[PDB]
Amino acid sequence: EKNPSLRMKWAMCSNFPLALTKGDMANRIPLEYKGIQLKTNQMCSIAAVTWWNTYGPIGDTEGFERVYESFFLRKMRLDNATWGRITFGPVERVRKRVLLNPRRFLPVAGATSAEFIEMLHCLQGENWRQIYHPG
Amino acid sequence: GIDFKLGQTISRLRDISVPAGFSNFEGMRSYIDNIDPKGAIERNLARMSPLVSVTPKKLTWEDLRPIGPHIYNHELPEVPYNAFLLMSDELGLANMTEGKSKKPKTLAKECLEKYSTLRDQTDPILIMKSEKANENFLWKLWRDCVNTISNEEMSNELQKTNYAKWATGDGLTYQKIMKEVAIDDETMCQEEPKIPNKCRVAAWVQTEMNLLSTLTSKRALDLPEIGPDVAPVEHVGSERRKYFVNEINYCKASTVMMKYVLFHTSLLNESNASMGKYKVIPITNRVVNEKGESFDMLYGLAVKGQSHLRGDTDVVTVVTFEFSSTDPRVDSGKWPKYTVFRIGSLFVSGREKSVYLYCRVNGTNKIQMKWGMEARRCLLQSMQQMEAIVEQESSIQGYDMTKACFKGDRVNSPKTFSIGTQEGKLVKGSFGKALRVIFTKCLMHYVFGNAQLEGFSAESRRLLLLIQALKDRKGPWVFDLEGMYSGIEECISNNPWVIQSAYWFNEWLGFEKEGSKV
Amino acid sequence: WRDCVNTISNEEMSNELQKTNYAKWATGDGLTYQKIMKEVAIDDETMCQ
Amino acid sequence: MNINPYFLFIDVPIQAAISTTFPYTGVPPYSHGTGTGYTIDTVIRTHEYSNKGKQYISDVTGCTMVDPTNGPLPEDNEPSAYAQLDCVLEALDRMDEEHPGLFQAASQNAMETLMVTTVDKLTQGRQTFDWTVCRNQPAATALNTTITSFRLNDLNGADKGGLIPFCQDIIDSLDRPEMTFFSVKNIKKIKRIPMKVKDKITKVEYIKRALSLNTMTKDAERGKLKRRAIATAGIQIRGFVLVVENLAKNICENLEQSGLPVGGNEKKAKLSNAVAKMLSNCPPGGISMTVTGDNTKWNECLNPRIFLAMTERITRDSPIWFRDFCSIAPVLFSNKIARLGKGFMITSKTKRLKAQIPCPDLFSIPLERYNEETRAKLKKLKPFFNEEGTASLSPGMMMGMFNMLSTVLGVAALGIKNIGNKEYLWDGLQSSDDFALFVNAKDEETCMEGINDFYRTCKLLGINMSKKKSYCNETGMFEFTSMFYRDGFVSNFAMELPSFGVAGVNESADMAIGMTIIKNNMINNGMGPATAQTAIQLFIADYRYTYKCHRGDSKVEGKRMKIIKELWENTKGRDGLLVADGGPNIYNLRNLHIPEIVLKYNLMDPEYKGRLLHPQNPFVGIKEADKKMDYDAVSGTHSW
Amino acid sequence: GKGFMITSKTKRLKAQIPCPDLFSIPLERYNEETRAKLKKLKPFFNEEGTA
Ligand SMILES: [Mg+2]
Ligand SMILES: [Mg+2]
Repeated sequence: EKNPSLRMKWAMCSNFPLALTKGDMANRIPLEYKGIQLKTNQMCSIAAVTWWNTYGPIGDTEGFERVYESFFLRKMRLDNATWGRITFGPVERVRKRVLLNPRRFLPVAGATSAEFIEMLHCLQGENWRQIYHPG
Repeated sequence: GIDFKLGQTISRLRDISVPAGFSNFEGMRSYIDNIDPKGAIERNLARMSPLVSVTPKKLTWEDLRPIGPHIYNHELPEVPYNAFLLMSDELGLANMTEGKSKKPKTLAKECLEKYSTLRDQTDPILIMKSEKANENFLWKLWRDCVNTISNEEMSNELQKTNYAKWATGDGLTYQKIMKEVAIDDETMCQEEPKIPNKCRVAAWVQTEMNLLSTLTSKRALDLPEIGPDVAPVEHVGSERRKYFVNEINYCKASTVMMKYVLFHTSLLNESNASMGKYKVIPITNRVVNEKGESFDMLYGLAVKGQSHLRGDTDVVTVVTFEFSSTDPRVDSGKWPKYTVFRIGSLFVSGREKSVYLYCRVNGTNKIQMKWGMEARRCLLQSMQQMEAIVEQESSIQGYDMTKACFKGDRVNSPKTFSIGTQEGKLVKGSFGKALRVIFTKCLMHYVFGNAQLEGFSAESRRLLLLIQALKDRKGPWVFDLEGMYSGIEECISNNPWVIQSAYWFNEWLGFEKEGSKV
Repeated sequence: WRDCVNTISNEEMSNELQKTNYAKWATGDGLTYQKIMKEVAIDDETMCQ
Repeated sequence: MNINPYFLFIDVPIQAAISTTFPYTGVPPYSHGTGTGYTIDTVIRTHEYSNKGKQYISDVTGCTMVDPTNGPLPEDNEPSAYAQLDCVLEALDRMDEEHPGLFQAASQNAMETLMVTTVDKLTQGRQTFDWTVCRNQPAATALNTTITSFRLNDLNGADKGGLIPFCQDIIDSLDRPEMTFFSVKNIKKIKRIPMKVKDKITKVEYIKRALSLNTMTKDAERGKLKRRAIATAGIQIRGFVLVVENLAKNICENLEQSGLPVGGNEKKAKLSNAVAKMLSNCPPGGISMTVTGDNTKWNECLNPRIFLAMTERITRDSPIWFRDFCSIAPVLFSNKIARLGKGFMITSKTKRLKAQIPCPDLFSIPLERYNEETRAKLKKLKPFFNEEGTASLSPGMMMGMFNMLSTVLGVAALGIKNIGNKEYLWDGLQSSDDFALFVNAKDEETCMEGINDFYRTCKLLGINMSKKKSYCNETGMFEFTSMFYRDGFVSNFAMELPSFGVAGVNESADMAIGMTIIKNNMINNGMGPATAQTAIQLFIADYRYTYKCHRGDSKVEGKRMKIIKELWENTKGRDGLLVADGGPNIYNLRNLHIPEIVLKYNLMDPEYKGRLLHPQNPFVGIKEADKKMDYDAVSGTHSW
Repeated sequence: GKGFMITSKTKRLKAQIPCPDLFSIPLERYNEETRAKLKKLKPFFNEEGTA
């Protein structure tokens, strides 16, 4: 099909649209859960996924943060940041090559460090301006 | 190094693919590499005939003339109603519900159960059949939907499946034969194209514009929540949103838009699930009034017949039976495509009112169903405007003008815009009325959209920008004007919105002319 | 006629015509009316004896 | 009281409300039925603008060719393809003089990229015409099929790495007396099964197949009452086309007038810079006028022969091997062949019969059995018709084939800047078939002469501008690349915001890809906060419906909904639940750049996070989502 | 007997009206002779396809 969304809409309602791997971890999912056919004897149903996050073994998560420091760094930069007032007057933005994350030509009126660019969407505006300080 | 040798065939093509005056590529290559031109353009321009030129003419208010004068001709027929579903004449059987989401088949059965007089009506009182619609076919098909919807089974498949093959006109399809027979057969010839009829303005298009931009007691637009707002930008964005939704939630256009989206969604789900079978697809909606009570509204049933075609542009017959309370005899010229029966009556508020049933055989493709699901972006289109309008005001004065624009403040009167006319006198209206008019205008672009509306809107844009230049005294010039008008006018054939839009453009142009004179 | 001559002249022991699909329309056998349900015909006011 | 929506323009500029004037909420007008007719008008129209050239018979293919280049100068205002070679070279010479060393720098840079380029690059693109099956197949599928068939004919070089040997054999393949390849044969076994078969064709047949362009109808096109034809070429011309487009792109990138390579939010800057510069250069007391331009039949009047000249001029100082390589694509376009649609439909109403006459058998039926428009179309098509169902299309171009090169030609006409040393100076912007022209002169009358001189000057280069679609006014308000400028305010309101729906890959990803598009729209298209906020709401509604993951407090019934509701009660911390797991949506404007998995890590309960983030879970294009766009996502059970 | 046969020339359709349903359609849809025959037969026509 030439539209991924519609192909996905039709795929979602199918009985078993998910492809399941073979292993012991794949055998701990019940064949049927209160009527719903989670799997077949491999093909998988989205209900089987929902069961996994609901009932199943609690896997360990110790190196997840270390693997994903960049994203968690973004989250804490947002959380620890502070917000000022908002200026509604016209703004003058100078086109510059800026770095999105810690490159593209964007209109920026103020700090051009990657910390501000990552949030630029919520700071600049045609007829408004906001003061932001990354954490 | 690199030795990119050329073959015998490629070289021969290169030799013969040279501009006139060169025998081979080598002659062309040498000429470009050595000969230098130092005024070839000037020589040619002098040598060129003077008959070719932009022939520019200054544009003046007198130069501009009404677009499509033929829409005022009274000999042409009134442009008929050709939208997929009734918009302002719609009637929806309301069934108060706690709020639980149920399958459309169960919703239809309960709504029809509440109105047993209409469900059980077996004797049809034909009011008018369009030109060729079979009253017996349409009614027998309709009773099939009611029986199938009200049966105890959980499937919406029509129970006949053989009467429907001919009631829907599916069986009256030409049979394909091998090419050789057709080449031999002398009576087989290509058909002429179906030229669209030229029509004149209709008073029903204006009425829909008037009625569908008004506020109602029912709001059908419910949207998902978003995360908490911790920044001033989020708060002002929420404040602008709250003002926008509050003014568009209860407009009749919003309820109409959701009904179109839900129906085309159900149509597309059935289209993939069902290929060579006939199904009844309730025309339903979910509404909530001011008090917060939720109702299930049934606007009719539709027979989505067969399909048997995978692709983008492949007609799927759809026969729609839609409830309504408007007498087709009041405006005969508006319903020359609908076979409408009088099926009963009801007391909306203690006053008796007839309930007609508009029947019609239609067709649709997969893309139209897909883009029907995508009629909620009219919400995005309508809003992007007031954001700009409110933003522009905020630039003039610091503090947010959302409250001032919509309701006013200490130092600014509420904003007003010209919305319409009465007795030839321009009328003003609040920002809410303009917002609803903008939303309704966007919706009609989707509902009445086709190749004619794309051409008119794109071609008329040039005239609109010319008028803007005239207003600013920029002294616009047009190299030709009749050609520009002809391109715009060629798209005014039978589309209700385009014909009405032409009438509105002429009206606005005259007002601009009078304003210019002063 | 050409199909008949070719069929007769061939070495096969059958008198079957080769181009059956073409012969379906050449003889006019394909132009036969389609029988429908008596109910649909009763409802169709354009069907007359 | 009758509501007139146009009255909103009385109290607002048309540019500000221009968005509502565009019907982008409706169905894009699609093509219904055969596109064979439309392709025929393109051929008739293309030759109608070049019938005054020289008509001869191509010896390589036997087709009837038409060459309007260097032909008689136009006598009327109809479109004309009679571009004068000397004038084109003069414009290029002026172009090179204004940017010394640009042609050399682009040629050297293009070559360096060509040397490093590999065959895998050709797999990037759109549907391509596969000569083996005479159909349309993806670039990767066509490249493999061509590679395998070249092996059969002993043509090697594809395996050799670099694109040069692969492109070398393609030329060599044009000389083989016969070509052997794998063909899909549908044998009836009742069942029909397609198999491979070793098919062989003659040299002339392969030549035609290599030069052929499959033709369909331009569907989903917005803003036109009538459809057109969109063509795609085969693999034989792809590789050569990529290099030439690279060559044109390098030149265009260094041009101030050019706006085609520029993309994103830089378009508004380009519009502002050009108008500011022209106003400053305006003479004291003079008048600066701007022409909102538009070219009609832009592709049907451009000649591949001219592009061959431009490639020669651009590569003036380069090795002959590269000059030959850069001159191949124009050569394969001057001798192109247009495959015509899929035939016509002829019906008998009395017999209730219909049949499809294929293109090879178009003239096997008397013309009296076609309607008037088709009858006239076929009468004019006969001279250029081939017995195999194709039509020879030597003159003109096909839209989208040479876009960068076409812009270079357009910019060259803008660089003339004057004619006859008259008292005016013109400049503008160019992007493919769209242009805007600014003229500065002491008075309006002299400005019109400059526009008229520009109109005539363009006619000499094969560039036709539509008088019907073009208008002029004082500088400060104009339109370019479908963007409206007025008194320093740009109102780009023609791009359609993409349907804010799931990208249809998976749960965690789609949430990541979705939230990325809204953020980009804020940054690039100036999407406001409120409209950005609502775009989030609409997507979430679509996201929950498609994925059957509504809020746990919702009364939706479904297979996964029952499990979602069970999880909602079981989980102590609801705020940590993912949206796909029936969790609340916490996305807002400030947080459109963090994956939801990372967002809810702190709020996620220890059990839920362990289950979702099990290192070895049974359920587990990550970089780019199929145009390639990157999205930030976290691996997890939802990444099935 | 079997009944009559009514056909649509333009639609190229045919259908056999059985004896019980002879009068189920207006007599104007029968040819002249059959129309007169049915008009005369009506008094003696039983509602089962028998006279
Ligand atoms: Mg363009
Ligand atoms: Mg333009």
